[PDB]
Amino acid sequence: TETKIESNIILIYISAPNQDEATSIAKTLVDEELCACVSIIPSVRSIYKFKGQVHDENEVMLLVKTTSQLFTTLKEKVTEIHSYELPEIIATKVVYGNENYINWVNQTVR
Amino acid sequence: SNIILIYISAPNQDEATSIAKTLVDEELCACVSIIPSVRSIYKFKGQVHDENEVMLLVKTTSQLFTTLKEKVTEIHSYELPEIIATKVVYGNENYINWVNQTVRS
Amino acid sequence: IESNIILIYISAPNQDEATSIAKTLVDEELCACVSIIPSVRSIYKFKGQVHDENEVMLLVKTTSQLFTTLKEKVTEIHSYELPEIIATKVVYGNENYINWVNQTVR
Ligand SMILES: [Cl-]
Ligand SMILES: [Cl-]
Ligand SMILES: [Cl-]
Repeated sequence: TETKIESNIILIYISAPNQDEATSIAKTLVDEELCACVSIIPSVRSIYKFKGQVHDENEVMLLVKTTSQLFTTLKEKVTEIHSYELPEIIATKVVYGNENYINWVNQTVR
Repeated sequence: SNIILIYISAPNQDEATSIAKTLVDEELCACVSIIPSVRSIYKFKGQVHDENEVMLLVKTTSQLFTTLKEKVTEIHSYELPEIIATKVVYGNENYINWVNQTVRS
Repeated sequence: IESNIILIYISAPNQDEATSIAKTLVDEELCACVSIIPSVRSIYKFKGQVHDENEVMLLVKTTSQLFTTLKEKVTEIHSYELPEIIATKVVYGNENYINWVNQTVR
């Protein structure tokens, strides 16, 4: 059985400097119903150039599941509370999903 | 590119591995990357939870999404599993050809 | 309206090669940043048998315009004969960060 509804689901990558902040950010977004769930990937290394030098720092990655309709409200909350001056908040589109899960995300969020 | 990347969550390493090997063996995907030690945060009956999970990243073709979804729903211990796919917009040609030659049609 | 930023998954056999690949791409300005996930298991079929090997995953952030050049660099330096270089679309992001990626790449 083919899914018979469209997907309005997005998957947002948000980075954080440590597990403590990743978790407090994820619990806030869930509690305030700005997302349905978050998966936190530990122990990630971040490589980037700053003032001409290559850096290698540790980070934690959040994968946040929500609806396209909530992106802007979620983005504003994250930028309000994030310890970084310029955090990484980037959405990808869920093109296919199991129909029951698409419905669950839509019923769970605001 | 007709390639998709599917995120599937599992409650432990044993089930993550048996799911991944079934999908690979039955040619419903070309490969799976298993990320260990992931934390799942979600609200249940009004309370916020923080539980362990293991994440599968499955690489396959858009044409196989539905067949793979049905197989996963058949064998997954969860009543409502998470089977969500994103589109691969670009890839190296040799890899795209390999995925297409590996999977069932 | 959707953004021009992509996120590229690239697999590598160990942490040393993941890191040298990422530093080369960052230093040569083919990407703005890379996130490296350690300790991944790779499951695949080869000659009829299912294998389970260690791998390391790079998530590379860059612009759609750079995909082909970045791809050619990765295929030049990667130890695998057939690496995995697959892009997904960033449909939107925080504006300051989308601007930063676009200003950081060459
Ligand atoms: Cl900062
Ligand atoms: Cl359940
Ligand atoms: Cl090879």
